Amino acid sequence: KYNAPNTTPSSIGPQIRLDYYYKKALVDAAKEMYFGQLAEVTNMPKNM
Amino acid sequence: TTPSSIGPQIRLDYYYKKALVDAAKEMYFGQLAEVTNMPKNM
Repeated sequence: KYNAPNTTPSSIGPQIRLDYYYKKALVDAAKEMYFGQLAEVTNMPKNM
Repeated sequence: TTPSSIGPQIRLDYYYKKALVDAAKEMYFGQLAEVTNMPKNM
């Protein structure tokens, strides 16, 4: 019997791998940018 | 402006060359005028 391993041990013995690691992870999408692309740059030089 | 380690700093600002200028007010009454010519010597 399989039972509930590591809490109620299986009949044969301990099983190493128990939880399936699904590789593809979940990442939150980047928030849309609105104010950034509304102006230009003036490029203050060095020294000053 | 606050005393730097080396000493006083002469330049503290960058003088941007381009200058802001207001656009001319859009003239409206000028274009509805019919023109008659004063012929001079007159």
